[PDB]
This record gives sequence, C-alpha cells and structure tokens, in this order.
Amino acid sequence: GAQVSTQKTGAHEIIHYTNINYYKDAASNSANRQDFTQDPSKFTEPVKDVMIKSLPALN
Amino acid sequence: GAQVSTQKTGAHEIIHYTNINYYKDAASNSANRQDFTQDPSKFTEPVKDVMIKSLPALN
Amino acid sequence: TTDQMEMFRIPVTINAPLQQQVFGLRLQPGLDSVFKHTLLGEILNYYAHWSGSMKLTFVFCGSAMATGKFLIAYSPPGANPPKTRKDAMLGTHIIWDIGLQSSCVLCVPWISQTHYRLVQQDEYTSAGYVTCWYQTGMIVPPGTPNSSSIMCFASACNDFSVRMLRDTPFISQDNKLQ
Amino acid sequence: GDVEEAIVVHVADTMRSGPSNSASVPALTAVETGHTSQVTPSDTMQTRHVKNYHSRSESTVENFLGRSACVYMEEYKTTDNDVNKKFVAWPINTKQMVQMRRKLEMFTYLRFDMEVTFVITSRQDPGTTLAQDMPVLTHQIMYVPPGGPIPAKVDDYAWQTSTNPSIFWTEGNAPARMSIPFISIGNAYSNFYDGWSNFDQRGSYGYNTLNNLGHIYVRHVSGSSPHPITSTIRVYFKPKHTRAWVPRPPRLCQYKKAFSVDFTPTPITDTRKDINTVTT
Amino acid sequence: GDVEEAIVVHVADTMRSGPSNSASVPALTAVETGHTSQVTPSDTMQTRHVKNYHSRSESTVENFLGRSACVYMEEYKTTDNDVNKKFVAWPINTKQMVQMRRKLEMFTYLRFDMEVTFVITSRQDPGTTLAQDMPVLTHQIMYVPPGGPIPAKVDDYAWQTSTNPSIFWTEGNAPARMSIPFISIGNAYSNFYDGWSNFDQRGSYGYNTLNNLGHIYVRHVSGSSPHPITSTIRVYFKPKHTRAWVPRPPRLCQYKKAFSVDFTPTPITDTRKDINTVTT
Amino acid sequence: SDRVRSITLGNSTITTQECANVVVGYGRWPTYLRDDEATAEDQPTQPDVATCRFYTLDSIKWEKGSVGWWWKFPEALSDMGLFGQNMQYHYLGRAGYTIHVQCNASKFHQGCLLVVCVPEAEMGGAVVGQAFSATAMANGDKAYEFTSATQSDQTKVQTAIHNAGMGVGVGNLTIYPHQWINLRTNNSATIVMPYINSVPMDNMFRHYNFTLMVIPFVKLDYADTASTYVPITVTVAPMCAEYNGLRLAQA
Amino acid sequence: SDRVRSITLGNSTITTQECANVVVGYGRWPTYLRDDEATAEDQPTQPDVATCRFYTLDSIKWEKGSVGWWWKFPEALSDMGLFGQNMQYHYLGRAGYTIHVQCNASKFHQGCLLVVCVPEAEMGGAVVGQAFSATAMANGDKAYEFTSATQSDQTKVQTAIHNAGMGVGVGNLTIYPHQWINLRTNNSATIVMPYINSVPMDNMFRHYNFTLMVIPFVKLDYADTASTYVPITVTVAPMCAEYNGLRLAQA
Ligand SMILES: CN1CCN(Cc2ccc(NCc3cccc(F)c3)cc2)CC1
Ligand SMILES: CN1CCN(Cc2ccc(NCc3cccc(F)c3)cc2)CC1
Ligand SMILES: CCCCCCCCCCCCCC(=O)O
Ligand SMILES: CCCCCCCCCCCCCC(=O)O
Repeated sequence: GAQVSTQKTGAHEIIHYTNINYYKDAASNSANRQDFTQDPSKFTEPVKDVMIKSLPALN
Repeated sequence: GAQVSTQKTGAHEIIHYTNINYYKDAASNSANRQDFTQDPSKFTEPVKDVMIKSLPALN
Repeated sequence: TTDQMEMFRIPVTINAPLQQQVFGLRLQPGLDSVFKHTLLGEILNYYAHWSGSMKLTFVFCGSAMATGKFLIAYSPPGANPPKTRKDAMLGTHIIWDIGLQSSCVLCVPWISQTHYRLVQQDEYTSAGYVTCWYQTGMIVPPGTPNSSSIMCFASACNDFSVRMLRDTPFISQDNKLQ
Repeated sequence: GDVEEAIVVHVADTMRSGPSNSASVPALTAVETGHTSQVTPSDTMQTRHVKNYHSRSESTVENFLGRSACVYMEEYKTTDNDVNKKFVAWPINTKQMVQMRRKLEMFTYLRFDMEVTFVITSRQDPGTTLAQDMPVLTHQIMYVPPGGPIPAKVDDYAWQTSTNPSIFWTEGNAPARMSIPFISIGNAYSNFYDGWSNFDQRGSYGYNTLNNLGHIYVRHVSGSSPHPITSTIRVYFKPKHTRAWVPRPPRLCQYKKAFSVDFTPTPITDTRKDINTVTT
Repeated sequence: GDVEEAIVVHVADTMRSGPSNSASVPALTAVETGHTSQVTPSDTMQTRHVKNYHSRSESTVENFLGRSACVYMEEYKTTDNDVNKKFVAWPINTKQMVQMRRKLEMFTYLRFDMEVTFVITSRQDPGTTLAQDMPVLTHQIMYVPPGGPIPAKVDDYAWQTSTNPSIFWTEGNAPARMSIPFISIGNAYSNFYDGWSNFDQRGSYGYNTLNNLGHIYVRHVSGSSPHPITSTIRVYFKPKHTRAWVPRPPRLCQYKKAFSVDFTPTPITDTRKDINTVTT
Repeated sequence: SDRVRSITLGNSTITTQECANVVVGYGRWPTYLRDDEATAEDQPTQPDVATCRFYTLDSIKWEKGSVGWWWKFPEALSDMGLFGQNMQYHYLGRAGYTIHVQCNASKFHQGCLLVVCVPEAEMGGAVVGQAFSATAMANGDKAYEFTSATQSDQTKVQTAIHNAGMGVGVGNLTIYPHQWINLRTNNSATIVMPYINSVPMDNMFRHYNFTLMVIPFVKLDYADTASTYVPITVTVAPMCAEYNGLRLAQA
Repeated sequence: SDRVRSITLGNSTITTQECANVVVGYGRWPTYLRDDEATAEDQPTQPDVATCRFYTLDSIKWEKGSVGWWWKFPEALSDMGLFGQNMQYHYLGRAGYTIHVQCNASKFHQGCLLVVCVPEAEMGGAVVGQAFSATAMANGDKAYEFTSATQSDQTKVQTAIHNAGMGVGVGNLTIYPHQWINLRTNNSATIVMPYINSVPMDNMFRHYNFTLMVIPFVKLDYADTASTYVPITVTVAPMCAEYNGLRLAQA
C-alpha cells in the first residue's frame, strides 16, 4: 500500500513522500497532479500531408 | 520513506529519530538544520598568493 | 473605428514617402490593449509570470498582382522607441518579400535580465517595441485597387511557460445571477 | 515488499546557430493551410546554446481547475413567520458564479470527480432585546437526487433521510467536506448543448435541458431561539481527476442570465490615439 | 529495505607548545594585504593539550533565521459606517518591523522557502449596551498575486476566490499555517537595490522597485453583530531552507522609513572619561 | 525551387522570393586573416555579431529620367551602428561585404538595372587639371547621381554616364562582379565581395575599397497606373570584420 | 621579491615596485557566463582586447583636511573608450573589474587610506523623506566628496563620513573586499571584483553594480617640505566583458 514517489523540487540545486489510501472508493483519493505529458500537434498541425518547416509551404 | 538519523546530543556522555514526508511539495518539508559545514577562507584569506603564517608577510 | 471589424486590418497604400511607418505597438502580451483579448492574452491573464519567445505572423491580403517589401523590427527595451527606419533596423529585424508565399514569421527572441516577467508589466520588466516600415513600397498594375490590408497573428513558441495562477480581472458581477 | 516506488519534462532547449545562406526559407509559410508555423528563434537569427529548466507543471488542466471556488450562498433564519424563509432549496448548477462559470466554459466537455466543502456562519439579528443564552447550533445538509420527495417545511417528515445522504455539522468545528463521483448519465459533462428538448425542435433550448443533478436542502436541526438568528452557507466545488475536450475561446461579454447565453454586444478591445502611438 | 539510515564538527583543538627561539615570527604580519592573521594562542605562549567539544551548530544561518517573527498587525471591525475600516489590505513586505528588518538586512541576497502563521484575536468594543449573544466568528484570508482584482468592500464579488488561494479559519482553534515556495522572478531575493526604475536614471530608486509580491486581504466572513467587534491579525514569517550571500555590516542608525534607507547621523559609540579609564 | 533565398547574419535576416542565384566575388569567400600573412603585431579585435549584420541605406526613387547612382564604401557605412564606432576608434580595418539591392515592380512594368562593384574606382575631375574636395563623391550614406550631359562645374566629378567617370566604356563594366535586375524575372541582386587590396589591412577612412554602381540600361516605362516611381533600396552587411590599432577616436 | 607586481590587459600594462599582494574578490576569478545559467537566447558579443583594458580616471588631491571620496561603477566608465559605446548600444551587460589605486609619498610622510568595493551601496537622502536626482551620486568619472559634518542640503545624499551614507559603522566596512594603503610600506592597492548580482546579466545604465570608496583613516601629515599635496589616481579595467541585446544607442 505504501506508495513512495518523488516530490516537486528545483533544478540542479530525500525528496520522497509516502502516500496511503484509506477509503474503498477511488473518488476519495487525492488529486493526481503529477502528470506532465502534453502534445500540441492535435491543434497546431491538423493538416493531412506532413509539412516540412524548411521547405516551402506550397509548391 | 522512513528516514532515520541521529539527533543532537552531548559529548562523551538510542539517539535516533524517524521522519516521513506527507506532502508532494519539497517546500512543505521541515527545516534542514542539521548541516554544520563551514569555510571562512572566502572572507579571511581572499589574497591571490598563499601566505604562510610562520614566514614574514612581506619579503 | 465605427465598424468593429476594421480593428483587424492594417491599411496600406500605393504612393507613400520613401520611408514610412506602417504600425507600432508595445510588447506587453498581458497588459497592452492590442494583445489583451487575444487567445494568448486571455490565457496569460490567468497567471502572474511568463517567459519564452513569441511568434508574430503577418499575411498580405492584397491583389495577386501587387508586390512590395516590408521591414519588421523588434527593439529591446530602451529609453526611447525608434522614430525612423534608420533607428529601427539597428535591432532584430527581418525583410519580408511578398510573393507566392503570402505569410512571414517574425520570431521575437527572449531577451531579458530575469528568468520571468510580470504579466502586470512595469518599467522594471519592460519588454520593448515592435514596428513595421516600408522597405521598397507597394506597386500595382493598372486596373487594381489602390489600397490593401495586412493581418497579424500571435502565438507562443515551444519554450513558453507560465506560473503563479491568479484570478482574471476581465470578468466581474454585481449581483447573483438568476 | 510493502512499499512500491511508483516514483520531469522541461521545455525545449535552444541550440546554437551560425550564419546561413541557402535556398531554405523557414520564415516564409502560408497560413491558408490552417497550420501554425513551428519556427523557432534559432531559424531566424544566430543564437547561443541555452539549457532551459522551466517546466509547464502549473499549466496542466488538473492544476488549472484544481482550486476550490464558491458556487452559491444563501441565508436562512432559525425562526420566522414565513415558512419558506427558514430553509434553503438550491437546484445544483455551476452557472451561478461568474468566475467559476468562465473557468469551466473554456472547454466543451468535462469529466471529473468532485470535492464539496461547506462553510456555515451565524449571526444574531439586530433588535431591541438581544440578551439571551443559546447553546451551540447544529445544521443538516440534505441531498435529494432527482425525483425524490422534497420537504415543504422545516419540520417535515422528509428530513428523516433513510436513503438520501446527509451531513450533520456542529458550529465551532472544521468545515464539512465530502466527495462525489462522476454522476453523469452521458460519457461526460457538457457545458454547452446546441439543441432542443422536444423532437420537433420546440421547448427548452440550451444547457438547461441537461441539468438534472438534483437539489440540496439545509436547515437548523432543532434550534429555535427566542430571538431570530440568521445563518449563511457557502458551497465550494473542487474538481479532481479532470479531463477536458474541445477547447473554445474564452467569453468576452459579461454574463446576464444563469441559464442562458444571452449577452449584449461588446467592443473587441480598447482604443488608442493612432496606429503608431506607443507611449503611455 | 523500508528505512534509509541517512544518519559532528567541533571547533579546532589546542595543541601543546613548548619554549621556542627561532627566526620564525608568527606574531608579526601586515594587514595592508587585506588578509586576517590566522595565528592561534599556541604560537605566542606555552599551552597545554585541550580537546574541545564545543560546536557551532547554533550559529548557522539556517538556525539564525529559523525563528518566527511578527511582520505586520492591523485592526478591522465587524461593523462600522466607514467601508474601508471593515477589512485590511496590506502590500507584502518585510521592512515594516524593525527586528526582522535588521536581521534580514545582514545579507545582500537571500533564497528561502517561507512558512506563514496567522494569529487572530477579537474583543468587544466599549459602549453602553454590551448585552448580546453572538456565535463564534469566522475569518477569511485572501492572497492576491500582482495584477489580480482587488476587493473594494467587505461584500465584494472578488471574495469568491476561484484561483486565488484562501484560508477560512474559525475562532477557538489552532492558528492558521501554510507554506510558500521561492517565488522570485530573479535567482534570489535582494534586500538592497542600488538603481533606478527607468532606463534614463529616473523614477523610483531603491528596493521599492523590486517589491512585487502582491497583497493580502482579510475580512469577517459573514459576522455582523448588533454592536461593533474589533479583530486584530498578526502575521509571522519563518524562513526555511535558507541560503545567503555577500554579508554586510549591521545597521547602526535607527530606521525611519518603511521603503527607504534614510537615516540621521549617529555617534560611532558611547564615551568614557579618558583613554585609560577602566573602572565602572 | 531555386528562386527563393534566405540569408541570416547576426540578428537580422533577408528573405527574397524571386531572385537569381548569388555571385561570389571572384570565387573567393570572405575569411579572416591568416597568421602567415599578417604584419601587425598586437592582437586584433573581432566584434562578430555586433558588426556583421545587415544595414539598410536610404532609399532612392527610380523615375523615367533617372540616369544612375553610385555609393562608395566603407564611407557609406562610416556612421552606422557599432561598425562606424569601430572604424572611428581603430587605425586598421579589414572586412568583406554582402550587398543586396532590392527593386520590385508589377508584371506590367519594364526596365533593366546593372548592379556592379568596382574595386579602386578612381574618378577624374569635371575640369581636367583642377581638383575636388572629399565631398563631391562621398558624404555618408547619401547617393550621388550621374548626369546625361557632360559636367561643367569644376567643384565636382565628371558625371558623364556613358564614361562612368573613369574614362572607360560603360558597356565594359561587365568584367567586374555584377548582376542584372530585369523586372521580367528578377527583383533583387546579391553580391559577396571578399576583401581586395594590395596590403593585408588598411585605414577605412582614408581609402575607398570599392564603389557600388546602379545604372539603368533600359529606362523604366509603364502606362496608365497610379504608381509614379519605383523605389530602390540597398542593404549591406560586413563579413568577417576585424580591426586593429586602438588610438583615440575621431577618425 | 614579492613586492613587485605586473599586470597586462589588452594593450596596456601596470607596473608597481612597492605593493602588497592582490585581493581576489570573494576568492572567485572573473569568468564568462556558462551555457547552463544563461537566459538570453541570441548570441552574445565578446569584444575582448578592445574593451578589457586599463582606463585612468581623473586624479584627486589629498590634502590635510580631506575626508574621503567615492565612485559608482560602471557609470564612471560610461563614457570611456569602446566600453562606453558598447554600454550605450546594448541592453544587457556583464563584466568583472580590476581596480588599481595609486598613491606614492616619501618616507617622511604618514597616513593611511582604506580602499574598499561595496556591492549594492544604496544611499539615503540628506533629508529623510525627500528624494534626489541621479546627479548627487554619479555624474561620470568625477569623484564625490564625503563631509565631516552632517549634510543639510535636501538635493544631495547624506555625506556623514562616520556613517558612510549607508547608516552603518564606518569601521565595519572591513567585511567587504578591501586593502589598506599605508605610506610606511605600501604605494598601491589592487582588487579583483567578479560579477556579483542576483541575475545573470543587467542593464549597465540603470543599476550600479558596486561602489568604490577611499577614506583616510589617518589624516595626512608632513613637515617643512615643498610638496603641498599627495595626488591619488584610480585605474580600472573590465574583465571578461560581454554584451547582448543590440538596440539603438542613446542609453
Ligand atoms: C449542464 N451541465 C451540468 C453539469 N455542469 C458541470 C457540473 C457542475 C457541478 C456538478 N456537481 C455534481 C455534484 C457533486 C456533488 C454533490 C452534488 F449534489 C452534485 C456536476 C456537473 C456542466 C453543465
Ligand atoms: C525587495 N525584496 C522583497 C522581498 N524581501 C524578502 C521577502 C520577504 C517576504 C517575502 N514573502 C513572500 C510571501 C510568502 C508567503 C505568502 C506571501 F503572500 C508572500 C518574500 C521576500 C526582500 C526585499
Ligand atoms: C484504513 C487504513 C489504516 C492504515 C493505518 C496506517 C498504516 C499502518 C500500516 C503500516 C503501513 C503499511 C501499509 C501497507 O502494507 O501497504
Ligand atoms: C500520506 C502518508 C501517510 C503515512 C502514514 C504513516 C506511515 C504508514 C506506513 C508505515 C511507514 C512506512 C513508510 C515507507 O514505506 O516509507
């Protein structure tokens, strides 16, 4: 049950915390604010044919 | 997570305590007042050429 | 501006002095009225600190037979904004040539003394100015309109970031909604 | 092993760039394609190598929406002649408070758990005779899913909750708190609904059609002082485990109705002396 | 292994020394070099061997600055005719209280986390009629980063914090407490700033230019008694994880302004009868 | 496509969409001075991005009656950015250059320009015998105009276009590095000039390294149209610049 | 012998025959900015020998009644050589410095001077409350004089020597890097100051990095003799200077 993970800290400058769940419902758990994955392609590059930045946009 | 370390005590006269972190931010941890490293050279000996105490300061 | 949609168009004419200014603005994405209500300004207004570079994209919406060259320059913070193209070109700038490709991108670099800047910018954390000038002028053949327009697009680079969430000041209420 | 070590992502670095002279033209593009240019400062000017340690941790949707916000407040008296004034009855909705409304309306569909906190305070009403001694008060919060019985007075039989969840709270302690799961019949909450209720395109129009979350009722358990006492309740919502889809532009006009998008036209932005003015 | 045994430094000992007669002259030096002599008593006189167990643990900067200190206090009434007198608005700064100001100003640059504690007390204002019964009071502490909306009255809409952090506290419990990280745009806090705001050497001068930490607001949640009640708040700061650079001499003259170094000339020290007087 | 070119020097960039290729001097790219060819003893200074960047000169109007213009370098850039300061504060200098001239017009215009860099373009006075001050051929970034007729004023250079002020056939200037700006198919010309001189370095205030000339060989023509003139702009950028001999400023 | 020192920067050299050793800031030698600590994106410019060289400031007279002087940097060098030009034309700057102060007198003179560099030497106004323009503490290379009595004019800084204009004991300035010029055994003091600031770089016109102070702690004295005063001269040299953010000039 013990769940150890690193905590937020600074850059190039122990950092671990323990967590345990006490309730039988997943909705009772604390916020999972440790995820930092992102991908802006869905909104920035929605075109069908791949476009190379160096090459001209058209022709 | 358990973190065991000695506690302050006297000289030539168990001394361990346990600590656990409960929060996901390093700023929430307790003060780290167990560091005792020091070096007064930066302010007491800022000269370029090393000076020997026994030898004369000049010539 | 009697017509609101006019706010999005930058006028351009055929016969102008050799060196003339097209537009000028302050680079305060979260405070200047120009960038206040843009898709980037709205996001910034929910935070207090920001950092990173910005992209300004200009698109020419004239006739296909029209041609011209423009100088777009970014001037880092200083005691005085540029007044002439001679002063303007000393800073970061790009020469834009209008052809088959109708769009050009000016990448404003991140030049600052601090790692972050306040959204509620002040003299200490000023960011500079951006200006555009005629490089050669616009030339048109017979049977075309004598005026054209340009539009500007603003966005953030891949190194942009924000910090210190806060409540936006653009929305307020006086009584409970019903 | 009784411990599992579950146990980040910085912005892109800037690479060094030198003088260039070639046929490649990264600066030139075409916005007509609907494609946002991916150029970087390294393509337009000489740059030094810089290692960035900045992170976008605070810009995630989880953190952006992970703050408790007030959504409703109402007052109810311990004793009064009007029966309707001694308890509260609120149809649950998130369109009452402007700040949280605007924060939520930046996305079309949402799916999250909820954390609800109640803050209750009391004060003695002004009057000639205020000298009295009253023990600590107690309050009851009742949640009635749609279709259940609704109390019509403070001492109604419906307050004997047998299946409806309820909370009993005493003044002087910590504020009440509780969690609630994702309780939508659909696969996600919808902030906007462009459609009607009836199949012939008639009736209610808008998101009001999809609001079937229930009601909340509050009363003084048995407190009835010789002199009136007024209490106020504040409800705070805090999304958890959030997910969002289809972002939409933030609103520009001021809100005017709690169950409609009605508005008044507003200027795009403020004005300045001329297109060249740059001074304060 | 579910336990990690992270698991000191005494002053230098005195070594034994005997009679000496040689060309070495440790006692003689030259301060013109800016070098502080490193001689020890063992070089000038005969000494016995002594083992020292004294440690400098209590002189570290972490312990020196690791004490909570008052930085501000203000009074606000639950009910009054003047709107501005029913709530507090404080621009955050550490130059208000002399003791903490002097303690901090011994270093030029600092970098630390902060621990903030709030102490709130209430008292009934004097008056003819004091007979009343009032339930326990509740208070709200609101923090507004720079540029955010500022409330203009006790019952303003801005008090519905949706992103601004806030604390709700009830009288009779433990004092509120909270932590805050290092929130400077620069790499370290600067106690002194010898420079101007404008690029032409004009405008504000001093550390005032770099104070952009925000504001703190406090009010009674809904308490409004028939008779006035006054409350006082005290703010305590406690640096954590401290680091300091460039020490500077402690101040000698009394402080006179909260945002300036202005002072009045002061004598170097006290006087005595003559250069030879040694008695009381 | 090979009709698009992009050049990036320092903190400035030039983009052209209709352009011929780039002419590189005499086939030699600009470069720093070698150790086996230097003569000065002290360490040089190589301001890099600070000085190696594009500078826009004033623009000129191309009319139906224009005859041509010339500029002399580096006197033209003598008072531009930090390049001018380095010129003022140093005794010796050395740098290549990149010249970009721009002229755009619609598809209904016609005309042809010759762009050429003439090294050591010594010029003769209007009156054979008399002499002129250093103002009739160089006064900063301003452009000097040729003349259709024979010059008569004794205080200025002989501006006869067909002789080019050098006593040579104007049509033989093709021998020097050059390009043509033909409005049919071209909008700009790019020339890269390496440092050409008889000595490793030289005083930049006393000696004119080379002269830039723009000559309309097919006069501009158009019909109807609201456009009355075609502006011409010149942009220059020093390359691999280095200086030596710090004295007091003031040239 | 260790009493002789020689320093060579750029095209200038300093030779002293009677001198103590050299104090190096806080034990850190000046150095260029690392790649993992920079924040600006564009390439910096590193004028080297052009700017890293010794500059002589105006000289001052040391009388029997002198009280002291101070200078503020880099405003003092703001209008010196190419260093001033680079300061004017750039938005950000960064550089260490080497300070050499010179005072020579015969063996029959007596006196002692304290030479100290005070980083972030914020000063208070003469009248508590009022403010002053940026002229009562810095007007170029000119030296500003302390006062024995309490200052009274509201337009200038409080010049009380025993407080040093900072509200601190004058005798406690020993904490900062410093040296003593004792006429018995010394003629000059040398201090090397690394770049000290809370940010990697900064505007050199808006912020005073540090202040140089010279304070006579033992007043000058002599007898008979035809020499009426002892001149004092200050020489400074930037080290590892680099700039960034080319804008228009004019500060
Ligand atoms: C029309 N939809 C209604 C839901 N709205 C989002 C929403 C807001 C609040 C809630 N609260 C659910 C809840 C949570 C806890 C206790 C309750 F009584 C009710 C659910 C959904 C978006 C628009
Ligand atoms: C001009 N600087 C301002 C900062 N000052 C040091 C300092 C003092 C207090 C704080 N408090 C930060 C803080 C911490 C917690 C809550 C807040 F609202 C604000 C920060 C820095 C040195 C001089
Ligand atoms: C309802 C759960 C109460 C848990 C009380 C604290 C934990 C006691 C057991 C020590 C931790 C080990 C837990 C585990 O085996 O995962
Ligand atoms: C949020 C953390 C709550 C921790 C509760 C007390 C500790 C229970 C587990 C026993 C200690 C083992 C911890 C560990 O594995 O590191």
